[PDB]
Amino acid sequence: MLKAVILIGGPQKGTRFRPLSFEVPKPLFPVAGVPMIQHHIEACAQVPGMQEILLIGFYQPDEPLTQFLEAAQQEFNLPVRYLQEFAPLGTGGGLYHFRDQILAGSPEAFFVLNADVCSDFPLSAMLEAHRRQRHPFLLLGTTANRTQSLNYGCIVENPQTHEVLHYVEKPSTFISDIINCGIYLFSPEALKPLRDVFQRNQQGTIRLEQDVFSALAGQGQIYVHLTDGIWSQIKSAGSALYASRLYLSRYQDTHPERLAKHTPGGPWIRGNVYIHPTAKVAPSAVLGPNVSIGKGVTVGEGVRLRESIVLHGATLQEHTCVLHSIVGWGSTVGRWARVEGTPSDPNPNDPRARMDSESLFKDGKLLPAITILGCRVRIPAEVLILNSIVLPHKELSRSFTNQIIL
Amino acid sequence: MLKAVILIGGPQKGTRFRPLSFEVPKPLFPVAGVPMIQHHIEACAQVPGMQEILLIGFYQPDEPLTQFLEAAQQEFNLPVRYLQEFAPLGTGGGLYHFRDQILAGSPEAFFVLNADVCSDFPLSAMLEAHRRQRHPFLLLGTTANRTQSLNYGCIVENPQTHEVLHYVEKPSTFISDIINCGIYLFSPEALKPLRDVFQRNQQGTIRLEQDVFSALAGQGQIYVHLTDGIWSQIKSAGSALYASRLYLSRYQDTHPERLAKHTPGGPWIRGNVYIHPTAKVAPSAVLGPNVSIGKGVTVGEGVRLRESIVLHGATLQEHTCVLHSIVGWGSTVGRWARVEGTPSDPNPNDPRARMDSESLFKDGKLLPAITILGCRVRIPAEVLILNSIVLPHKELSRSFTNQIIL
Amino acid sequence: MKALILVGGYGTRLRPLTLSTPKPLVDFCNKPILLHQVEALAAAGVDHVILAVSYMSQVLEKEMKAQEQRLGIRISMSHEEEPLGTAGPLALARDLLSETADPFFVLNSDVICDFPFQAMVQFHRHHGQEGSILVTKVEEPSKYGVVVCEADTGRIHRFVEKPQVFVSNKINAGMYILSPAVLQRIQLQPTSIEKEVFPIMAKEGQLYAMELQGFWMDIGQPKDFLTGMCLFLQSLRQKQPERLCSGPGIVGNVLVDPSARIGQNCSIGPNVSLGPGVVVEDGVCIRRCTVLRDARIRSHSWLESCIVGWRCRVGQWVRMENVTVLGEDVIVNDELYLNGASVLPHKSIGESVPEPRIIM
Ligand SMILES: Nc1nc2c(ncn2[C@@H]2O[C@H](COP(=O)(O)OP(=O)(O)O[C@H]3O[C@H](CO)[C@@H](O)[C@H](O)[C@@H]3O)[C@@H](O)[C@H]2O)c(=O)[nH]1
Ligand SMILES: Nc1nc2c(ncn2[C@@H]2O[C@H](COP(=O)(O)OP(=O)(O)O[C@H]3O[C@H](CO)[C@@H](O)[C@H](O)[C@@H]3O)[C@@H](O)[C@H]2O)c(=O)[nH]1
Ligand SMILES: Nc1nc2c(ncn2[C@@H]2O[C@H](COP(=O)(O)OP(=O)(O)O[C@H]3O[C@H](CO)[C@@H](O)[C@H](O)[C@@H]3O)[C@@H](O)[C@H]2O)c(=O)[nH]1
Repeated sequence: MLKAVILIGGPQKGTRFRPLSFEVPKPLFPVAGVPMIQHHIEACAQVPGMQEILLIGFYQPDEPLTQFLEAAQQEFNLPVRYLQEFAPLGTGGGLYHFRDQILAGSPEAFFVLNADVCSDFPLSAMLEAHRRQRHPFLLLGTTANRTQSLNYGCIVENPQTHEVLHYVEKPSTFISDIINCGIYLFSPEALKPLRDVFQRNQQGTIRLEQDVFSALAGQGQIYVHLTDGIWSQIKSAGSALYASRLYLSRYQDTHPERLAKHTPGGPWIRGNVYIHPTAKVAPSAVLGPNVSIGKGVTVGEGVRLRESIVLHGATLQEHTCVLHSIVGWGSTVGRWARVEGTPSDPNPNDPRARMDSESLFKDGKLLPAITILGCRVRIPAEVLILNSIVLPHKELSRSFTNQIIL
Repeated sequence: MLKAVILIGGPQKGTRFRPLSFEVPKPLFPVAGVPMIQHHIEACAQVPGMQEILLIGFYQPDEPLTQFLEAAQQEFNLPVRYLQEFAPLGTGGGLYHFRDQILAGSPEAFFVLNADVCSDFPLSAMLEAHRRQRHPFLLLGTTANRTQSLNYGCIVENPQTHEVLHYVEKPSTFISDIINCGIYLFSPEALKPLRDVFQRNQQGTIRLEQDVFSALAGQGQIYVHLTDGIWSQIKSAGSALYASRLYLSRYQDTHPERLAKHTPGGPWIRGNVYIHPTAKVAPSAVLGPNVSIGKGVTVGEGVRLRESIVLHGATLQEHTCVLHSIVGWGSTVGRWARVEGTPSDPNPNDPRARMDSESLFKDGKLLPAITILGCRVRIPAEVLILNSIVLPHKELSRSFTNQIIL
Repeated sequence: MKALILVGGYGTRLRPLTLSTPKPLVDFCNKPILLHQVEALAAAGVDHVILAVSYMSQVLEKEMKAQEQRLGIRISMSHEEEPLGTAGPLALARDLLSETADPFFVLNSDVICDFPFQAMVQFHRHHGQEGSILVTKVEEPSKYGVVVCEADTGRIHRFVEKPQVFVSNKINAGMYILSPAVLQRIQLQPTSIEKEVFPIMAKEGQLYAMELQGFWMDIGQPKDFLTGMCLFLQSLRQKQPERLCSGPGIVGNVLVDPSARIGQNCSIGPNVSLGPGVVVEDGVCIRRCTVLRDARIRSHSWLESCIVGWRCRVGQWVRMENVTVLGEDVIVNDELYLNGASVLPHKSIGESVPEPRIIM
């Protein structure tokens, strides 16, 4: 028997590099059509013997989150619960504080998943290696660039026995190329070392990477399982769009009924495009690669959508072009209006480039990135929005370029 | 018998003034200690024979608005009523739509005041000219600089007959040196042109400046009246500081008890400084010119404040320097923390001043303006916030320069 | 044995030079860019070369016939009346190449490298399959088309015309040998051969790859002109060191035409090629610049990494840097500093430009 613990964040800890959504929680942000933690929940429900799924995080229980829990529980036939910390206790502090709720039932092992990662989730492969060796900590690891590795947590391992010999967390200097991917497997013995860390804090909040992993590294307690598949972190808006592209390319192997087919009678589709069933798209519209449409969206006659994400209830009128942009829910784009952004992306010459995320200001200059439209933003007719972040409930009247519109 | 109609905007007109405005409507923002429309209400109540004051807007009624109405009724011994439009009807559609509520009691003339203007309000002198002429439209106007006049409505007048020869609204090129102040005086016959515009729109929104004032000009309907007193418009968050400076310099002739005396036992005070009676100020602090302190504000021991508005409930710890900034409701400033901004005001007469733009960014970099701190912002100790805008309920950890913290 | 040379496009290339003379005719180390390729084709031994040109020119036909009996090999050209892409030249010249069954070279107009053609034709005969492609390892492969290959046989497992994901390091060098069976694959309607037929041929496996040895460079960019000339000067110094002049006042790899006359105590830096008929005065320092024919530079001037057009007069005490291209008949005034200025032809300049911009 296994359960799985998903570490959804809190509202302050998100501190978005570009705010993908001002009004909905980050873990409920729809990446490639479904919410961000629904990918974790589905990949955990595929694993045999999964009894329960817990979400630990200090969001207050607004009705969107509880409504998502209502939907997911009856969708996957698993009990999905939300355990709220009383205060921000850090990455591993919330695991130790709720040890009675996780340990109840005596699971054989339990997964810990970061909410913000977008990955393959090879949980069965990690489970086979864990059933082979039964070691307390198992870490997913990926290969990264020498420059990009300073943003993640670097792992130096023994290559033969696959055991961590050294761990360091966002180092100033280059240490190793393998990076922690935020997916772990915890044996029930592994809540015993966490407790030890708690006593040293009395002489509350336990950071799992800095206090547990970076201290016990090399002592035979932490083992890394290397992996191959797709991995990205959903930190910013551009990385959310790139993660949505990764999931839409992954959908061909698992859910071919999710991607829109070519459909010569209906709207044109090139590349991988998710369209919701409730959304009504006009047949003259053509939707370019890596485009997600939400529920209740009325994409008009002649719209071009490329590399975008349209949240639920947005309406785009005739002849509009939307490139590299996140359209908030309920937002209206007038006719002949163009919403454009700049795809920072990842380097095409680098062998293992991991698409870094930057927090809105390079060196005191606003940098071009994905255009964000807030909820219920009315873009008027025949107007251009370029590289902009528009706050919610705002109706524009003129064209804006490289600006945060308050 | 006269009444006054104060056109307050709705929630969409306050989005330009959005960072400060989340807590309270833009007309209820405390400029020089009292709410923004309270200056208009007080200058109308100082006029003899004012029967009633009506506020026309499309704000929904909440506790700030109706609490303000219940306070102002008993303060000025006058009925202050709030009429709510069903939709945004423009500047003149709200005046025409409530014509029975306005003409109730058959007043001889009624004033019409924009809510965003900070002015002298010489309503008595306009009344003495109006009793001489008894004409349908009287417009307060003022001279402005030649480059600043293009953003306001320009009035070309004949100097001998005091009549609007021509009216152009926000022109591309130079038309006239006099600008529209946004304070008008309406005869009861002045609702006869508006009605005609309504009929023309059917064969229900009427903009007063672009439809009535432009077509009616030059035909004997509209007359000008020029003031030389202080005038500014509060369209953005950093313009409230300049309007508060204008009101604090106006306060000597009207309310000498509102400005704080030097008080050599108490805190050193230079320039014009408003301090609320509930506010606790340490005697070691010095307050520079043009500074307003709200109710329940604790100012620490050694604090410098110059050209800054400290809203009510805010807390400044000791040894801090606050220049050119607006400290929101309940915001906390840690010790030795400097919060600085650069002076920028509409200043229509002046040529150096940057004129109105919704943009806020010139080429990917924030323009130097007034630092805004939203509601409940916790600034830590020994940290610099320079030229920066902080969104509400955001705690900062390090020093931010020239950024918008989302 | 036949050979095709792929010319056309009319733009996006070295534009201030291309406005007065076509792209294959502009000089590159005292020789036109097409003339290098057809001289290498003469070294390969092909009897007949056809070139597809997208717009007919008087001086190009002039030059190619007057060269064409000096070469002693007839070279014909085919005019397309719409730009039918890069594939359309194959289908339009189909029967002219298809009356006999012998594999033919297809060469891009802008590629300049060591020409391996005699070894490559024996590679093509040995591997025996349909299409052979030269490939080269480059550092920035996003701009060019990228192939993956095999270990020993050299079969191309996959060809992508624009990578954007780093599927490989090696790129299309741009030198094709095509069998007659590939001619019937492509239709007369406008297609792109680098994008369309090489991808289906890759999953068939008829495509094969061969590694180029040295110093390949594309000369389409006006910036890449200078570093391609710089690389070619070093490679020619390794092959024929006598041809480069050696003098007391010139340093580095300098290639001077016999008709060029140079003054004294002027310091010509490395990787400088002077055209025929140029006149340099005393005290001009020139580093990494090419100077085309008939152009006179006045005294006491500094020039780094510049392209001087034909019959171009440059004033005294003039500083030019950052890939500034001068065109047909430009008269720069004295004591002017040009940083990054590409100049439209038949225009004289009176204002020194601080920032790089196109001067019309
Ligand atoms: N319950 C709780 N959860 C939290 C808290 N803080 C963060 N989380 C969640 O824990 C996950 C990671 O938190 P971070 O501290 O922001 O880590 P990171 O900078 O994003 O980097 C981590 O993940 C990378 C891959 O995403 C790893 O490469 C890296 O090593 C590190 O573990 C996120 O989903 C975040 O929402 C908290 O205080 N309480
Ligand atoms: N009832 C109602 N009131 C409104 C509406 N829209 C605006 N108001 C109020 O009408 C006044 C001005 O409206 P604006 O449309 O924002 O005009 P402006 O850009 O501020 O310029 C006007 O005022 C300037 C001086 O302040 C003038 O110089 C200019 O010519 C013009 O009259 C403000 O009090 C605004 O809150 C509306 O739809 N309905
Ligand atoms: N007649 C004709 N010729 C054309 C046309 N378009 C291009 N050509 C010729 O075809 C060649 C390729 O055109 P480019 O547009 O410059 O291609 P590229 O971006 O440089 O990339 C190509 O060359 C690279 C090597 O230099 C290759 O690596 C890459 O795969 C691709 O083949 C050039 O010599 C050009 O003269 C056309 O429409 N009509």
